[PDB]
Amino acid sequence: VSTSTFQTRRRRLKKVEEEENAATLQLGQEFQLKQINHQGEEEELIALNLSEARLVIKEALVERRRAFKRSQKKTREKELESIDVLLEQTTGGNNKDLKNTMQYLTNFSRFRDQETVGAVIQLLKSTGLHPFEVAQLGSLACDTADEAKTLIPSLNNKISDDELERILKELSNLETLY
Amino acid sequence: EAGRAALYKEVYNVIASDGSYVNYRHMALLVDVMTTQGGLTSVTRHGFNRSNTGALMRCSFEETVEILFEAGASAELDDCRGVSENVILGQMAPIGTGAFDVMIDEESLVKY
Amino acid sequence: MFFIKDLSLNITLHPSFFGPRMKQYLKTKLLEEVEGSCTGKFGYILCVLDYDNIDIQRGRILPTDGSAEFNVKYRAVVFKPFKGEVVDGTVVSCSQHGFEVQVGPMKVFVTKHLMPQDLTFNAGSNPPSYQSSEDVITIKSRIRVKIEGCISQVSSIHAIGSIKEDYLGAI
Amino acid sequence: KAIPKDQRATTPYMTKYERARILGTRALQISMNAPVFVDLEGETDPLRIAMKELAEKKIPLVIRRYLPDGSFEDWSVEELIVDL
Amino acid sequence: IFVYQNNITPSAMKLVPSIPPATIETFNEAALVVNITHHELVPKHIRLSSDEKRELLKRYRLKESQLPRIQRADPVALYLGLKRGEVVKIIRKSETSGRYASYRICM
Amino acid sequence: GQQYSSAPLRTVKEVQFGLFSPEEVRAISVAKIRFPETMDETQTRAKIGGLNDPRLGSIDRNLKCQTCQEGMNECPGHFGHIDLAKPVFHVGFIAKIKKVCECVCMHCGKLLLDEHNELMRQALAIKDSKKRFAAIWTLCKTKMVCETDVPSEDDPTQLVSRGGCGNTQPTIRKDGLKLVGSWKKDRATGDADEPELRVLSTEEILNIFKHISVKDFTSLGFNEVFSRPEWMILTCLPVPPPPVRPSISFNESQRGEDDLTFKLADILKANISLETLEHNGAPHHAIEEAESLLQFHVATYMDNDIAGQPQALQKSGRPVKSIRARLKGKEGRIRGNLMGKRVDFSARTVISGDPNLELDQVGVPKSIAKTLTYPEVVTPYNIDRLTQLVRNGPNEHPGAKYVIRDSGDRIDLRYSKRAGDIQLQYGWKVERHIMDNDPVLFNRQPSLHKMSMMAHRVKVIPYSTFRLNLSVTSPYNADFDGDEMNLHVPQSEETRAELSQLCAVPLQIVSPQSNKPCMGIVQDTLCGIRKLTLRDTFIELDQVLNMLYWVPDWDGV
Amino acid sequence: RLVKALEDIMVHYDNTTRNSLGNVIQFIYGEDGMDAAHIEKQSLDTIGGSDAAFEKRYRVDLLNTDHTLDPSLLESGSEILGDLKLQVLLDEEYKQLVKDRKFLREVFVDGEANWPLPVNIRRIIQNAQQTFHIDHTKPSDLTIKDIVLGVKDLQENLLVLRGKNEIIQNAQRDAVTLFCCLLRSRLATRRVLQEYRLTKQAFDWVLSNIEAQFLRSVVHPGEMVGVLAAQSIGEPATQMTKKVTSGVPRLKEILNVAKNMKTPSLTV
Amino acid sequence: LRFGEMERDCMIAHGAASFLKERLMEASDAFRVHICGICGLMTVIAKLNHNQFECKGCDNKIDIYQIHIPYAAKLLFQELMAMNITPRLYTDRSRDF
DNA sequence: AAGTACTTGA
RNA sequence: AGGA
DNA sequence: TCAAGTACTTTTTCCGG
Ligand SMILES: [Mg+2]
Ligand SMILES: [Zn+2]
Ligand SMILES: [Zn+2]
Ligand SMILES: [Zn+2]
Repeated sequence: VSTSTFQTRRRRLKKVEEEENAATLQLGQEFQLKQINHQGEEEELIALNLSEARLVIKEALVERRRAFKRSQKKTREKELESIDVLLEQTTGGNNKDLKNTMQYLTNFSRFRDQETVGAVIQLLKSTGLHPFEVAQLGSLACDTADEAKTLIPSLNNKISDDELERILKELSNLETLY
Repeated sequence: EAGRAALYKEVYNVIASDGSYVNYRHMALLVDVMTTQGGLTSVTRHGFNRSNTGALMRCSFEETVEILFEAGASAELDDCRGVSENVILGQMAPIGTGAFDVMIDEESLVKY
Repeated sequence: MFFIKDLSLNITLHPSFFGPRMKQYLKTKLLEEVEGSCTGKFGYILCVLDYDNIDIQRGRILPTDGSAEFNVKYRAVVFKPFKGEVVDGTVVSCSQHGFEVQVGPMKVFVTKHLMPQDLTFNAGSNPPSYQSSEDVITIKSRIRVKIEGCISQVSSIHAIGSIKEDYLGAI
Repeated sequence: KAIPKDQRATTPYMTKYERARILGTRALQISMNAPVFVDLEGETDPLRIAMKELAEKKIPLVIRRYLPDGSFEDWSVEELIVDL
Repeated sequence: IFVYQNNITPSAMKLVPSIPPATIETFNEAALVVNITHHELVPKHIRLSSDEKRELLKRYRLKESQLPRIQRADPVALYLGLKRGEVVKIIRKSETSGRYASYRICM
Repeated sequence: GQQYSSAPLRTVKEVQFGLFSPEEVRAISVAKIRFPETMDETQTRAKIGGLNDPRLGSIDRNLKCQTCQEGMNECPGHFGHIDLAKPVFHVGFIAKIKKVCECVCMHCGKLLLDEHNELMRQALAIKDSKKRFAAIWTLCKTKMVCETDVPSEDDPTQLVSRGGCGNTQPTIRKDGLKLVGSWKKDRATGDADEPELRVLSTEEILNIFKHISVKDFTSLGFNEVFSRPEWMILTCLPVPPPPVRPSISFNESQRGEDDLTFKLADILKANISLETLEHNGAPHHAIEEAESLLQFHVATYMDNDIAGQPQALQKSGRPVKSIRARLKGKEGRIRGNLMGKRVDFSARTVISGDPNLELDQVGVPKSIAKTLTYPEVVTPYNIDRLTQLVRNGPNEHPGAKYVIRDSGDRIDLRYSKRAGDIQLQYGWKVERHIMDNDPVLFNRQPSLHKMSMMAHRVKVIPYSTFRLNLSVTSPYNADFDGDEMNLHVPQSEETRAELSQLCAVPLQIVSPQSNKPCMGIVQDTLCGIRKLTLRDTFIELDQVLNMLYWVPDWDGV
Repeated sequence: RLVKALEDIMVHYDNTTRNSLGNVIQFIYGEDGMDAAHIEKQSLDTIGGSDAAFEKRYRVDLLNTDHTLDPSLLESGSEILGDLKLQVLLDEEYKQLVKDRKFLREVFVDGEANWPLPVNIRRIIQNAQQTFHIDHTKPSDLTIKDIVLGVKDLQENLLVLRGKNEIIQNAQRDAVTLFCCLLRSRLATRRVLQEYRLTKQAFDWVLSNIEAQFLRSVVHPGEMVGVLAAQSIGEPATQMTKKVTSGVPRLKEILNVAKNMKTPSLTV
Repeated sequence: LRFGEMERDCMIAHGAASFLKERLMEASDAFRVHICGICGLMTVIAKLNHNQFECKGCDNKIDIYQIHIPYAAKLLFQELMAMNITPRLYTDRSRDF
C-alpha cells in the first residue's frame, strides 16, 4: 500500500492527458498552486529553497529526538557531523536518501540561520512570483538579472530587470558568510 | 390508498381462510411494496424486477442475461447497496450485523 | 523546488497491537514505510514533519480478519525534480560517456554531448576528469546543471542534464 | 458527513446485531492474541472473555451507525445501554 | 373546473393547457354523483405547502425519488387537484398504532 | 493457497456497466489469435502461438503463465482478441440496434424528431434513461422523413430550418440476424405501390451510428464514455482465456477442449474464409454468403437458443452451449454458482429424535465430528489443550487433522513424519475436530423460514444419525420417516458469535411470523402430560423421588 | 417471488423501512415500530360494554358521596371528598378515557377488543401482586396525583422515535397512540385502587417495568424485515390445501395483479 | 453440500452478515484478483513476486487494487466481457445518495 | 399458465 | 432412476 | 385510428448411473 493526497480527482475510464512537466510552471497535478491541507482549507503550494529546507528537516528531526526520549521515560563541516549524529538517533538508518539530502543541504545552503532565512522569505514573497521561482531565487545564486531570468526562464516577463537586480543585490547581502 | 386497503384485506383473507395467522406487519409490507410505486406493482418478472434497483440484484431473478445486456448498453451503475450484489461480490452485506461499522478508539484504549 | 506535501498512508494493524503503544507503533510504522520512500507521483518522501501531531484518526475493524485499518493523515518534505529545473550538485562518477551529479537524494547524469565541445574526456588522471581550456571537471567538483528530463524508477528518479547553455557548468 | 455527539438521535440502547458483532469482533481479536482489558478470572474461551469485557464496558470499540443518506452517528460500547 | 355531461370534443380539449399560469380541470358529471372521498377505504389526504414538503424531506433526509408516489390521475389526486411534485400526507387508522401517517408525492 | 501481494486490498463499492470499444479489446488483448488450431506445435504437444496461449493464460498445471508468471491457482485468465473481417451485430442488441435505426436518419445520423416537436421535447424531458428512450422510439419510429425545415416555435407560415438531409426513411423489419428496410419512394407522387427492398448492411448501420451526435445518443439510452451506440456492432472480438473454456484433459495424450474453444475456432475459421475471399477476387455473392455465416457463429457463441430456428448443433447432435446458457437461471452462474454454492465444512445424514437431548443441542455422529474441523488459533489459553488434541491425532475422537503454521504451509497430522514431535507456536492454527458444545447451523430443506436454519450445541454421540430434541421438530418441519438434515460448521470466532448470539434455538422460540411460540410440547410428552395431570393421577414416594431426581435443576426439596 | 421482491427491505437507524434505493416503504416498521416477537394479544377494556358499565369501572367523582373512592381503597379517602382541584384531575382523566373509547370505536369498527400489542400489562400487575404480596384488605398509600400524573409521565418515556422536531415528535405521538389507550384503560385511578389494590411501591414498579418492557419491544435497526415478511407469508402458503376462488390460486391471482380474475364480485 | 438460495435467504433473515460471507467465500469459492483503478477490469498483469503490477492500455503501473470475490464471480465477469459487456469494478464512490 | 410486445386489417 |  | 391475432417470451421446493 502506497501514499495518497488531498487532490480527490475521479479518473473514470478517461486515461490521459498526462501533459509534460516543465518550468513553463507546468508542474504536476500534485504540484499545483491551489493545494488543500488535511483540514480541507485551500492552501498555497509550499516550495522550499535548500537553505529553508535544511532548517525544516533539522527542526522536525530535532523535535522527534525530543518525543523519542520523552516516550522512552516510562561551522558547516561541524554542522555535517552534528546532523550525521541526529540521523543515527531519529531516522531508521536505511533512509540513505535523507542522509545524502541533509549533507547536500548542509554543504549547499546559502543562509545558515533562521533569522537569515526569515528576511529572505519576506524579501521574495513580495514579488507575487510562483512558489517554484521564489524558491529557485533563494536556492540559486545569480548576479545578472539575465543569469536569473535564464536559469529561471519562467520569470521572463514577470519582473523588471532592474527590480530583479535590486533583489539579487539584497539576496547577496543576506548570504551567510559560512 | 383504498387500493392498498383492499389489497391487504384480500391477502389477509387467503391466510385466515386456511385458518392460519400471519402478523399484520408482514402482509402490510408486501401490500405497501406493491403500492408505493403509485399503482399495483405485480410480484412478477414484469413487475417488481423491472424497477430502478441494481442490475446484478435484478439479474438474480427471472431475466438474467437480458438484464445484464441492457445494463451494458445503457451504462447502468450498481450502487452495490442490495443484499444480492454483496452475495455476488462475496462481501459483508449491509444486513443486520453488517448494517454498521466497528472502529477501535485509541483514546478509550489507553483509558483502560 | 523541494516541497511540503500533505499526504496519507493506510496502515493495517494486527489485533496483537491493540494495546496502549498502538499510536506509537502506527507512527513508527508510518515512518518505516513512507520515510525514505520514492514515487514518481510525489518524488522522494524524505522527512515526515511534526511527529508529535500525526493524525491517526479511528481505525475501521476489517470484517473477516481482526486487523484494523487507519488512514494516517500526515505532512512531509518531498523532492520532486522536473525538466527545465536548474540544479546545483557535486560530481560522483566520471567516464568517457559523461559524469553523474549528486543532487540531494538523486543523481543527474551529464552526457559528453550535453557538455560544451571544448570540455573533453581525459582518461589519464586520478580520478578520471573532463578538461576544458579553463575548467577541470572531476569527481569532487561542484556543478550547475539544467535537468533535460527525468525517468521515474522504482526507489529513485534519474535524470539527464546539460551544462552546454549559458550560466551552467563548473562553480 | 458525521452527525455531532450533541445531535445524535438513534437508540441509546445497543441493537441485537451490534452486540453480536462486538462480541464476535472482541472474541476474534482476543483469539488472535490481542491485549485483554479485564482480569480473566480463570477465563479461557475468547467469547467468554469478550462477554466479560462488554460486561464491564471495558471494550475500546465504537459502532459507526450509517443512516440511509450516508451520514452517521458514532456510539461507544461504553455508552450504549445493554438491556438485551 | 368544467363539469361536462357526456363528452368534451378533442377540438375543445386542446384549449385546456392554452392559458397558463391558470389551470383547467374536466370532470364527467357521472363520476361526481358519488363522493369517493367519503368511502370507508379512502383516508384523509392532505396537500402540503412548499415549506411543509421541504421540511418533510429535510426531516427524513429524503430525495423526492425516495417518497411513495400518488399518480396525477389518481381519483383523490384529481379531487384535491394535485399537481406534479405536490405532496399528500395520508393519515390512516392503524390496527397496530392507532393512527399512522404516510406521505405521497404526485406524478 | 494464494500468495502475498503488495497491492492495497479494497471492496467493490460500485459496478460500472458498459460496452467494449474495439480499441479497448485490442488494448487489453495479450494476444491475437489467428489460428483455429488449439495447440500441438505441428502435433508436438504444447500450446500453439495462434489459439489458447499465444501469450494467454496457461494449461499443463506445471509450466507457468507466459504473461504474468504465477500459474494456475493465482493466474486469472488473460484476454486476447480476434480482428473480424466484417462488422457483425451482437445478438443481444439486434433489436436495440434496429430501434436506434428506427429513431435516427439512415443517411445523416440526426434524430428524426427534435426540440421543435412538442411531444418530442416532452419525451426528451423524461429523466429515466430507459423510459425517455422508450418514449423517443414510439415517436420517431413513425417519422419516415428526415426534415430540412420544420414550422417555427410560433408560426406554421414561416418554417425554420433545423438540420439538413431530406431522405425518406426505410421501414425496417428483421429477418433473423438481418435488418431489411422498405423505403416509401415517390414516382408520380404515389409509389409504393412496389417500394425499394434492400437489406441494411452492418457497416452502413455502424457508419450511421458513428455519426449520431453525443447529445442525440445521450438523449437515447447511451453514454459517451462506457456505452456509445456504435459498440453494439462488433469489429474486434475479445477471446476469453483458458480459465473460462478449460480443456477437460482426460489422461496424457488426449485433448478434451471446451465448447467455447470449438465455437471460437468456428468463428476464427468463418473469419479466415471471409478475409481471404475479399482480399482475393471477390465473387460478391460468395462474400455476403461468407459474411452471413460469421454473423451466425459470433451470434450463436453468445446466444444459441435464438427465435430463428437453427440451433448451431455440435457434430454429435448436441447443440453448442451459449455463453447466455451459462449465466441463465437456476443451475448456472448467477443463481447456481453465486446466490447458491456447494460448500466445505458441511455434513448431512438421516435424522432421529431424542427425548434425552436438550432443546438447543444436536447429536452429531463420532464419524461426522472426526471429519468436520474448526481452525483454532494457538493462544496461551488453549496452547496445552491444543497440543494434546494434536498428539491425539486425526483418528481418536478429541483430536485434530492439521496444523497450519504462521509460515503459510499446512501440516497433515495424518502422514507428517513429525505428527508426534510437534511443538505448537502462538498464532499457529490447529484444525481440531468438531467438539461438544461447538455452535453449528443445522438445517432442514426446503428452508421457507429463518427457523428452518437454527444454531445448536454439538453433542458428539455414537450411531450414524443426527439426533434432535423433539420440540425443535416443528420449526424445521422434520419427522423421522427417513428425513435428512444439513449441518454447517462456522470457522471464525466471529461467525460462531453470529450463530450463538442471533440464531440459536432458544432465541428462535417465540417467532415474529405469528407473534406466538413456534415450538411446544409434542407427541409422547403432550399425550402423557394430560394423563399425568388429571385429578385421578397420584404418585407413590418411590416414583416421586425418581421423577424429582430427573429434573436436573431440582432444588433438592 | 415474495423473497426476491422483498429481500433488500430492512429497518434503518431512523426507524424507517427502506429498500436498496433508500426509497421509503414504511415510515415506521409495521406502522407501530415494534418487533413482532415482543407482541401479545391484549384486551382494550375501554372499547366494549355498556356506556353504563364503563362509567362504573372508570368514574371517580370526589364531589359526590356515592361516586368518591371509598377511604377503604386509599388512606387519603376521608380528606379527598370534595377536593375541587383534585376533581379537575379526575375529570381530565375520565374525559381522556371517553375520548379513547370513541377513537377505538372509529379504528376497530366491530368493537373487537383483543389486539396484538407490546408489553403484557395484565402480567405486570399479576407479578406486582405476588412480588409485593398485595393486601386486598388494607388501603393504598397512593395519591390521586401519584396515579394520574405517574401514568401521564410514563407515557412521555415510551419512546419509539427520537428526533428533536415537530415531524418526528408528531410521528412518535402517532406510533404510540394505541398503546396508550391500552395503558390509560389499564391504569385509570379507580381501576388501580379498586381492582389491582396496588401500593405506591407496587405502582412505581409496574410503571418502571412497562417502560423497560416497551423499550425492549421496539424493532432493532438492521432487522431484515423484508425477507422476514416474504417468508412469513411464503411458509404458511405452503401448508395450504357464495363460493369465491381462494387459497393458493387466489393468493397466486393477487401477487400476479391478475386482471382477468376467476370469481369477480361486489358486496353491496 | 449445497448452501442454496433459500439457505442464503434465512441467513439474510437472521442478519448473520459475516456467517453468510463466510459460507460464500471461505467455505467455498473465495479468490483474489488484481483490478485496475482506471478501467475497473481484471486486466492487471500482476507479476506478484517481482512486485510488478501493470495494466497496459491504461499504462497504469501504479493505481492498482487487489480484491476478494468468489471465483464464480471472477468467472461471471470474464464471461460478461467475452460477450462485449464491461462489468467495471470500482473501489470508491461517485453517486452518494 | 399467463402474460409482454409487436404487427395486422377495419 | 428414487428419497423428504 | 384501434380491436384482435400474431411473434414469442417465461417459471415451476429440497436432497444415484
Ligand atoms: Mg418425513
Ligand atoms: Zn497470467
Ligand atoms: Zn437526414
Ligand atoms: Zn485498466
